[PDB]
Amino acid sequence: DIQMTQSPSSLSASLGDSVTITCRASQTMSNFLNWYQQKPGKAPKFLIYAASRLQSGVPSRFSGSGSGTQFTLTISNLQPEDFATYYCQQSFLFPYTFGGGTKVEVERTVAAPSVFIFPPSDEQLKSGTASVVCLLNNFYPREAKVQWKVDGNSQESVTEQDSKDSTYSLSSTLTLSKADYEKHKVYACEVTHQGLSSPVTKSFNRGEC
Amino acid sequence: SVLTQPASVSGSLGQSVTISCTGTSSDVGGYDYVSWYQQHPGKNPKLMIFEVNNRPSGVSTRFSGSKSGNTASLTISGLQAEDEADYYCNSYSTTTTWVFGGGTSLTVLGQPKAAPSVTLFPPSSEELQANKATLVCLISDFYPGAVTVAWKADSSPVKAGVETTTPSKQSNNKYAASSYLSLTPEQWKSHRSYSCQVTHEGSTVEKTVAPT
Amino acid sequence: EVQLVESGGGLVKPGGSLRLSCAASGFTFSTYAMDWVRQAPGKGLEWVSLISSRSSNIYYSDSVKGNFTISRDNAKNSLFLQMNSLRAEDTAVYYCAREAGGFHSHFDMWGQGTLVTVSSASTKGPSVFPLAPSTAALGCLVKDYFPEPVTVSWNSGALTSGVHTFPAVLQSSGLYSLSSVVTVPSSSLGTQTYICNVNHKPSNTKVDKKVEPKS
Amino acid sequence: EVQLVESGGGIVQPGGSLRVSCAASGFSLSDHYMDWVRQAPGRGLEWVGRSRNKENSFTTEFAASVRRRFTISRDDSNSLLHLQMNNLKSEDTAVYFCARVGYYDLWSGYSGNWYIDVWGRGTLVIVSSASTKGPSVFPLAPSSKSTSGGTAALGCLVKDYFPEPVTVSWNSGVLTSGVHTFPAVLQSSGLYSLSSVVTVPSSSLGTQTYICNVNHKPSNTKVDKKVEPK
Amino acid sequence: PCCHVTQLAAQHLLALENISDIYLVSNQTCDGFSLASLNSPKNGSNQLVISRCANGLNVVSFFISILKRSSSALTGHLRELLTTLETLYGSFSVEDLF
Amino acid sequence: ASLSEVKLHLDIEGHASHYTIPWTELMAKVPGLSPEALWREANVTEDLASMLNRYKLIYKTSGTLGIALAEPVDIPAVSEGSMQVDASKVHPGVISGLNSPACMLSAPLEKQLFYYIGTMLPNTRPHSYVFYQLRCHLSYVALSINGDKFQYTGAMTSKFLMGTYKRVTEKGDEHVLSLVFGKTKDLPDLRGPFSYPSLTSAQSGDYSLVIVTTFVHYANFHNYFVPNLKDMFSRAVTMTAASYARYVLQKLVLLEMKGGCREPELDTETLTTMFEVSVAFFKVGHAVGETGNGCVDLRWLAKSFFELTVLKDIIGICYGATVKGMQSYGLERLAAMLMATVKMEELGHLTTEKQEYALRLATVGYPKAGVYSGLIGGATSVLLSAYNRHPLFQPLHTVMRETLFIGSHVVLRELRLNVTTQGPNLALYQLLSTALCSALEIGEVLRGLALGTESGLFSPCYLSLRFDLTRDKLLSMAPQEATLDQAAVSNAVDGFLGRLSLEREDRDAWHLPCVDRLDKVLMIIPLINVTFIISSDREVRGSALYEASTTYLSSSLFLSPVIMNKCSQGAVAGEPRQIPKIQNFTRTQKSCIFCGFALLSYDEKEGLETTTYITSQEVQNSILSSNYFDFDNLHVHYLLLTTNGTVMEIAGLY
Amino acid sequence: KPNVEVWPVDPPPPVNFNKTAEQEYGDKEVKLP
Ligand SMILES: *[C@@H]1O[C@H](CO)[C@@H](O)[C@H](O)[C@H]1NC(C)=O
Ligand SMILES: *[C@@H]1O[C@H](CO)[C@@H](O)[C@H](O)[C@H]1NC(C)=O
Ligand SMILES: *[C@@H]1O[C@H](CO)[C@@H](O)[C@H](O)[C@H]1NC(C)=O
Ligand SMILES: *[C@@H]1O[C@H](CO)[C@@H](O)[C@H](O)[C@H]1NC(C)=O
Repeated sequence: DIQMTQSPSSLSASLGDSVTITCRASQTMSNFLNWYQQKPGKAPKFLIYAASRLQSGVPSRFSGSGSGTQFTLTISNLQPEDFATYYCQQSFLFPYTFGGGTKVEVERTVAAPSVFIFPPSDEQLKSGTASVVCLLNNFYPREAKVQWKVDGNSQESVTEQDSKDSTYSLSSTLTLSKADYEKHKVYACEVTHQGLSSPVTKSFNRGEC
Repeated sequence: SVLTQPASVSGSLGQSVTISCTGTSSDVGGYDYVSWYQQHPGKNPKLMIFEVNNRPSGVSTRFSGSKSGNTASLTISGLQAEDEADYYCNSYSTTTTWVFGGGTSLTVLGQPKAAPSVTLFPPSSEELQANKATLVCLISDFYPGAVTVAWKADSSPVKAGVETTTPSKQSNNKYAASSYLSLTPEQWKSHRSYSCQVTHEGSTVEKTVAPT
Repeated sequence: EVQLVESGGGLVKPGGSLRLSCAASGFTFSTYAMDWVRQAPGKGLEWVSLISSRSSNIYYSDSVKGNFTISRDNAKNSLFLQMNSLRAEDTAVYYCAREAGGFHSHFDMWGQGTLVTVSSASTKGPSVFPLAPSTAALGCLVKDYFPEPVTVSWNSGALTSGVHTFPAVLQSSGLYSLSSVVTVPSSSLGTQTYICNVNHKPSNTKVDKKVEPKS
Repeated sequence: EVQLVESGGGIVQPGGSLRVSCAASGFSLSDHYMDWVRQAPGRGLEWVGRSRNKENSFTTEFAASVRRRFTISRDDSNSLLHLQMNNLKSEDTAVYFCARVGYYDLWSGYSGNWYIDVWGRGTLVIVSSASTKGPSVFPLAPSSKSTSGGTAALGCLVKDYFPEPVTVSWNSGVLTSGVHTFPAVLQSSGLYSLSSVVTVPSSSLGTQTYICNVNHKPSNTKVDKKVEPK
Repeated sequence: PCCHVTQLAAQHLLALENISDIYLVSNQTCDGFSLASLNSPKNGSNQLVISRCANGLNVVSFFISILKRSSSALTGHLRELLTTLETLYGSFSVEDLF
Repeated sequence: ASLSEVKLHLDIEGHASHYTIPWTELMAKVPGLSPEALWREANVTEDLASMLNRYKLIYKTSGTLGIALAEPVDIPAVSEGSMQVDASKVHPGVISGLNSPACMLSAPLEKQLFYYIGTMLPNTRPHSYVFYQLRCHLSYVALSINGDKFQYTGAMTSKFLMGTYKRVTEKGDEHVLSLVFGKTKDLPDLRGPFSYPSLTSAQSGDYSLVIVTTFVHYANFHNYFVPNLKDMFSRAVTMTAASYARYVLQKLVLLEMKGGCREPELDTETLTTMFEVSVAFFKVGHAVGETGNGCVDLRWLAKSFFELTVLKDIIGICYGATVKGMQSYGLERLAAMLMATVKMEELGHLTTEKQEYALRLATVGYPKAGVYSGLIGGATSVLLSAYNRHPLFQPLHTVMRETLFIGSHVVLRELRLNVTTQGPNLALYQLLSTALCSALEIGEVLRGLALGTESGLFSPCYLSLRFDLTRDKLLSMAPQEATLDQAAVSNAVDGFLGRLSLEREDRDAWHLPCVDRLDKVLMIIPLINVTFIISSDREVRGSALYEASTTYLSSSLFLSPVIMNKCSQGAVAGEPRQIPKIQNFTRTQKSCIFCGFALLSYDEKEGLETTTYITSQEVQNSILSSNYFDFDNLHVHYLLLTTNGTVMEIAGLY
Repeated sequence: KPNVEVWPVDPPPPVNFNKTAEQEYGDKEVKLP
């Protein structure tokens, strides 16, 4: 019945940083707010109950406070084992709910993406479909806006933090039927990133070679 | 516990009978949930009037009721087809959860022509053992079903064995009966004649058998 | 089809058990509640157990011993009325009634009925004797049987046209005796044959005789 | 030590019926509340249901979106807990977790003074109307316009596969540097289609030959698609 | 779904004097709803059907709170009534409504 | 067209049972309710959206803490030979005396304990959505502290109790939280879709505790009010009436001890105590109500209603609460009549049990202070008869402390009067309590002010006339090395002065004890026809002035009499007279020529030590024949105060 | 000298054995504050 609003959506911090995770409550729920952490691929881990008390075994780095409407969670001396997603949960009234989740990740300097297109092979045009894939590789941060020159019908997916270099990769895939491909001839990749002062485009048209 | 209904009520072709029924103040005079069920002799009863003047589907406009104080009176109105069945009464009783009436018998008074049909058979030709060959006299299609059967069988009736069914009406709205003269020995080793006599309101209807 | 007919049981010793199973079909069985209504042979119409929908509230009458155990389950559409000891020789024709449901306290549907006689006399097998056709009249006699019901099925499938069955007689010996008559066209009796296929369920004895004309 | 190994997941058509099971060992299952928390792929947690305590005589309560459908059954003498699912919709595709609930300030009553300390390993429930289908592999050609400062980064596009997991490799696992296997994306057609990319130098286009190995056990499908420039 | 609890139209009136034959419904009949219809004594045919649907959970709790407050004069007919209304009130979906 | 009859058609699935209920018939058999008032109270025509909006508004607990508690046998079996007394028909001939068994009937007593009738369950915002409007004979306890910004009203019938916390905060939101206690089979009627199991917090085999409030009111209350409902419900069921009342009486004194009744901090234990005050009044009226027209033993009534009277008299000073009901005039007159069957001056001669039983009736018979001031003579006789039979300077007994505490209330109530007629007996009572406050007494009490249950409740030091009980001197009589729970030592000493609020007023009326040196008095000792004022300075308008050898460091020890309580017109002029030493006294005496005197021993370093009032011969015998006099320690002097105003110093015995 | 005894007090005032039971309480109605 009560809604949880966490902030921020994403968070970046290197080792030794001091982060703070805000959890905004819908209405007045005094100190009935718990915290959990969940690493990608594992079950959630109990961290904090009653918004300030810790479960036995949780190290002293973890500490949160707040009561009523606003609740927080603060980490000091960030350790590599803390890089995961954290959620806040209200246990006051039924039906109970969780929070949107705040993703903590390793931070680094900016990195320009490596953008290039892949025209659909003629093996796919003989089937009845077509797939133009735009690719981004080894860029930071996760916030990047790729957009086919529609002037929707597109999908994409991003890779998790690469533990070697703390970078990402994005592959935006566009699928159009074969009859449409023949003479649409726009086919661009508007790639906008904070590491690119000039958005680089990869325009193309249905022209052999 | 049962509801007190009249024993037997009679009526003629018209608006002749509106049979009554009564019970406790907590049975009928407490809820408008009495009901009526018609049962023909030897067949499944069916709902004839549900509640009170609320008929089901497939019921003529003659069947009705009465909203008295504590007496429910089924009303069969001013036309009478020959429905000589037993009428019953029931309602949701707070004490007994279901209570049925005594049970009556409406008899229609019309179309008096009956003329019973008699059929008399010889003793069974298949059976031949001693002390096993009995006569069978059958009587059907008569009304009002008050007949007197006898076996003269000679100059004077010996009346050694006489067993007769009570007239039980069925389809066609006319009664039927049966009388088996259960005596092979002491007479039918060798004799002349034997007869099954039937009397319906005064009649010489008879059958004669003594062949070979 | 909305047939609601009980399987039923035959006669039983005073100190005996019987499980009347009322099989119902067509309608929705889980929506309505079931009942039992019994009728003494003379004029009585008494009420029996009241199993509700999904077996939630079971009621009984005052005259019924309270030790008449009823039960049912809607998966297999049926209605078992388990009677035990019934040493009272107060028999009746146990009909299977149907409660109207909703708010109406009436019976919208009824059953065929089950005859359960309780006496201290053992059963007696019937002895069927064929009657003679000697314009159109046949016959078939059932003699020395106990107890009812004994329904005459005529030629398995001779459709009920002239097939008339007279009620049983109250013989002084205690056994019953019925006879049946069928009117077949006397224009030609030898063109086709006839039999009275009667069965006695409380005794489990079937005997079949044929009709043969005069000489 | 407290274990909450759970099982019972599987593929169910929309509107079907599925039963999960959660085993407990390390405590008294009767003296602790037991809740269930699901999580859609990529999304956050969502509180599903609850089986109450022994003091509370084992009564259930569910969220507003699953209340009229699910059912919780508790088996105590032998430690077992099931959450029977009826009339599954396409939104129930999530990782259902088995959760143990305990109260801290119990002397104050049962108001909100509870938490979730032990989480099960999590079971998977996928609600879809598709079936097993071999993936149609399409090679993403290393176009001549892919200079990228000296790197080509050829790839293969696995298109229109329903069977949930696939693994891919390049040159039978020889080439692993620069491999970026993207996660699957459920298309509007109800079939996933991921894509794998491995970065390679641009001056090596013509000398080295790169082949992707789309190994797939569910539909027992294995393809070796050769990639060539356009 | 059997009936509907409506917003009180400004010109519709209800008085406990003219009301009789109140109908309570089980859960299995109406998808788990507690629906009560208020009627009057049957005055024949004067155009009128005053079937007044109302919130059953409030009606049931009213007749439970009006029999418990007068338990001294509670006869056998009303002792069974109070017990049946208690079991019917607890066998409902108080929370289960979305 | 009146309320005549309605039919109730129930759709039991498949069966369709029918029921009928007539208004006309039963609205007159059991009157007190109107159906049309409840009909236009339950929102018959409420839509499904408004009912759910009301359901999600009231806070509902996530469970129900089930604990099976057994209840005690509070009311004892009727003593065979007792006289059944009608509460409404009481005449002096019903009872013979204290040594006569008796029991008052339960039916007329209930009509007197709940004579007042009113609407218990209001139609407020949190209450009008859950319960129905109920109006029974009730007895309520209501109070308000922070200028009516925090209210509490605990109303109760003969079977269930409901307290209501109402705090209005600043802008105007009034957060209202209520608790209900009683048998689960007698809880009030629920309105709408609300069920009890989803609202009760603790449920025993027969009793239950419900909490009724909104989510927003519960959240704001959960910050400062986190009560221990486990032990609260356990003590509210397992304990008897008198034991539970004395339990709440002790925790109320602890609140008055440190802050509390002067500045109430809205604590968890503070609000917890307010509810348990209403439970104390409830269990008394509930135990009587649970008797099927029997009779309640009079000894049990005096044992339980004595606690309620003190409990009502302590909240009238602490919070100024109001208690209506639970006061049967038949019991107040039956106990008041029982005062003519005994003699006040000779009350101390009776048995220990009869002493405590007579003092329970002394408070219950005359609750209003001033109707009879002669009750001091009975309480003084109990203390006087206890001094002669008590080993000197030894701490009191749980039984003796209970005996003197159970009669000390008639002394405290008379001390609250501006003017009193029982002057001498009040000075005789304060003199004995002063002689009882020994160094061992404030040692066991200070030890009992951390562990003992009875020790901290009462002590004759509270009624004493000692004024040298500073925080520094009280710390010099700790129970042990002071390291055993060290924090409790300083808190107990700081609390002992907190329990010196005897005649700390809200009316300015403690003019009930002619000196010009107020804050330097060391002791007052009133004998017959002289009262001695021991002080540390010269300015005391007395008929003489004596000065003893003080210490070595300047803190002089004076003492001066006032003959016949008539002070002179001016202070003394010359040097104050020196106290003379006398050695000619026979240690073995034959008569109490020392009776009426006051024998006081004081040290030269820690100030005063003792005070011994010579009452009879048995007291003097245990003074001379004992090792009381220790002359080897030269700095331990023994000053004897006579009735002639003379002051002597015993230096030797033969 | 005689032993210490309590000062004599006045006998108890005769309380009403005959009151109305309506004036010891007042009006039967009450209102919760
Ligand atoms: C109730 O009945 C009386 C007539 O007996 C009528 O005057 C009145 O308006 C009716 N009220 C309602 C609400 O039907
Ligand atoms: C309906 O009533 C049954 C019992 O008759 C009860 O088990 C169930 O909780 C109720 N609610 C639903 C939604 O079936
Ligand atoms: C009764 O219905 C009205 C309709 O608006 C609503 O305002 C009112 O609050 C309801 N009664 C209660 C007690 O909630
Ligand atoms: C006390 O007072 C009276 C005078 O009022 C006197 O006669 C009596 O002897 C005095 N006793 C002493 C010890 O002073």
